[PDB]
Parts: sequence; structure tokens; C-alpha cells
Amino acid sequence: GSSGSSGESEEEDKCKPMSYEEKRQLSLDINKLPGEKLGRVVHIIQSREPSLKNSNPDEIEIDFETLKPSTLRELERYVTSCLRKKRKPQ
Repeated sequence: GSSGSSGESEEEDKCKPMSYEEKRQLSLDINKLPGEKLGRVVHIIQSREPSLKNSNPDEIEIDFETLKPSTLRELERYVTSCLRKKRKPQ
């Protein structure tokens, strides 16, 4: 309006790039998932690919080579929060 301002850290950290090693490491942890938990991985790509949101989970190949860095960061969270977690209960 008559005034405005910026400086929010959201825009500068939207999604960092993903190296070949990141994409490969993510594949290893994905390969450790049980069948009933692996079919949830494909749904993460549908959350980024509207072009894949009407395809079968068994007809969607995971091409780290065509997918966006942001997609991989979401997938990485799923595995790292499945195989591990951050809680210190009492």
C-alpha cells in the first residue's frame, strides 16, 4: 500500500538443489521400505506432478533424473521420519 516491507526467510530457502548422491541415497532408504509403506512414496510424487495424479501407483516409475529437487526433499522426509524420528519422551 502506501508502505510495504520484506525480509521473510521463506522465499530464500524454498527448496535447495539435490545432488546425484542425494537422489541415490534416497533410493537406498526407499529400497528399505516394506511393501505396504513403499506404495505411499509414489503418492508424494503425485503431490508434485498433476500429470501423474490420475495414474496407478504401480504404473509410476520414480525418475530422480526428471523430478524436481523439492519433490525429493519431501520423499527424503518420509523415509528419514519412517526409519528414524526425533523425540525424547519421559
